[PDB]
Amino acid sequence: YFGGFNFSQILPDPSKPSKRSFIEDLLFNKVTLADAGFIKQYGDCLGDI
Amino acid sequence: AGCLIGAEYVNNSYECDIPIGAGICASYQTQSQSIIAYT
Ligand SMILES: *[C@@H]1O[C@H](CO)[C@@H](O)[C@H](O)[C@H]1NC(C)=O
Repeated sequence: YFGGFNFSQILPDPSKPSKRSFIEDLLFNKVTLADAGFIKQYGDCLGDI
Repeated sequence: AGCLIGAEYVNNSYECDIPIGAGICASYQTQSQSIIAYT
């Protein structure tokens, strides 16, 4: 209770493992990524599928 | 970021000294002296 101001949407939600709010999840889902090699992906292209 | 050969993982947390990768740093600490890695 912050004087009637509802901050429950920009504040983090601890149900999900990544401690991100509702609006931050919308921002991360809206901006797609190129899926670069910051995570290792040599073993994905070792198998020819 | 890869794998680290020559350093040991500690379950601690410090304002880190040498950056490595995704949230992992390294430092030359006494806990005999060695290279340790941490978050
Ligand atoms: C704040 O807003 C959310 C959704 O907009 C709502 O579920 C929640 O009940 C609101 N908080 C209060 C105290 O009414």
